[PDB]
Amino acid sequence: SRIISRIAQELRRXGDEFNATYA
Amino acid sequence: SRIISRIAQELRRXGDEFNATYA
Amino acid sequence: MSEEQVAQDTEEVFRSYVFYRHQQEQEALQPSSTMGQVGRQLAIIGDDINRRYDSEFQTMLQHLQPTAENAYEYFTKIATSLFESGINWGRVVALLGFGYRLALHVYQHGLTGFLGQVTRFVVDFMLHHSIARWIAQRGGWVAALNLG
Amino acid sequence: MSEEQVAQDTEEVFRSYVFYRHQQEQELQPSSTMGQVGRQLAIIGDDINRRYDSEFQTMLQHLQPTAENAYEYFTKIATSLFESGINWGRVVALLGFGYRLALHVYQHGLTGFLGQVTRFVVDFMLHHSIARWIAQRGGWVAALNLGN
Repeated sequence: SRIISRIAQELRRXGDEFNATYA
Repeated sequence: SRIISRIAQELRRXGDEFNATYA
Repeated sequence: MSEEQVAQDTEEVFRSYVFYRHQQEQEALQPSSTMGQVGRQLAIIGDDINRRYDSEFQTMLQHLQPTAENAYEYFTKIATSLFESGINWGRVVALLGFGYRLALHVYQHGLTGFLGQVTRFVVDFMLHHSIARWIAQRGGWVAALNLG
Repeated sequence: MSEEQVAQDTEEVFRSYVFYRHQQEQELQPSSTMGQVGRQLAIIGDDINRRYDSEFQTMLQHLQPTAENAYEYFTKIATSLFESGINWGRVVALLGFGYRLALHVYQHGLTGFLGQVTRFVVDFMLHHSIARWIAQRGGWVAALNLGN
């Protein structure tokens, strides 16, 4: 769908995966 | 300026070497 | 810590992050400060993660087509949506990477745009300085195909 | 042929030159003759452009060309380049100068915009409690223990 919304989403799993394997 | 003339000089040594081994 | 002191150190953490992030992209010493070490630790720790998301962000960001004149509104919307459903250390790093990738796509748009400015420089100079007539009198551009 | 036709083909010869030179810088067959010319000129002098890489990269950084002064400097350098003669090598040199000039102009642009994005991150973390979130957890230095 919207590009702005899709980029923010891929930043979330971005960080959440990072946060899951390092925090 | 001197940097303008210096750059232009290296370009001429630039091309003349190129022109010497290919033209 | 104080919330003011964190903002002042962020400028130093982001610059180092962009540096060591770029350096490990190019290639693929120890920082002289703590914030420089933080930005470096965060860039190397998730190198494998940023690569698996590399093809995705390269395509999506070129879809957004951010320029210097609309980069702030896109950063505010995307950053806001990033932290709307929670804040963790991973999403902080993601904000750093977004600033890194966003700056890259902005000045790929600028170079490609300026490479058209320089193209008009060369065309007009060769026209008004007999360079084109010099090549035209020697058989056109195709003549250079026999060099080498 | 006429110099008018040569000027029209130069735009396509320079675009291909910048393309195939960059491709060999970092790391088929063109779909026309002019695209092949720009390619022939880029590969023929790769070793020459490499030996002049450190010198032109340093001198052009000295010039510090921007988008607002790139034309004045391009006209002066191109004129001085062809003042003492025109040969095929100096024509190729004009193409490389446009190539390097566009690169150095947006090396100035990236670093300049990397400060705009930096102000984006700092202000967003400040006005969106991200700074307070990290401040309440021990400052930026706390992130140094991620990764162990």
